[PDB]
Amino acid sequence: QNEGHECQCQCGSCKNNEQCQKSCSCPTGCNSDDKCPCGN
Ligand SMILES: [Cu+]
Ligand SMILES: [Cu+]
Ligand SMILES: [Cu+]
Ligand SMILES: [Cu+]
Ligand SMILES: [Cu+]
Ligand SMILES: [Cu+]
Ligand SMILES: [Cu+]
Repeated sequence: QNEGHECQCQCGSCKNNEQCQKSCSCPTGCNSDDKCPCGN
């Protein structure tokens, strides 16, 4: 909850909401735009 990694996500909810680019809860398999369990 208070730790993340690096959301270089270019998804549709990552490219718009950059408020999670420092705490996105996704594994190293978030390369698709329909498998992103991020903040949104
Ligand atoms: Cu991310
Ligand atoms: Cu994403
Ligand atoms: Cu993110
Ligand atoms: Cu994420
Ligand atoms: Cu992603
Ligand atoms: Cu994600
Ligand atoms: Cu993300």
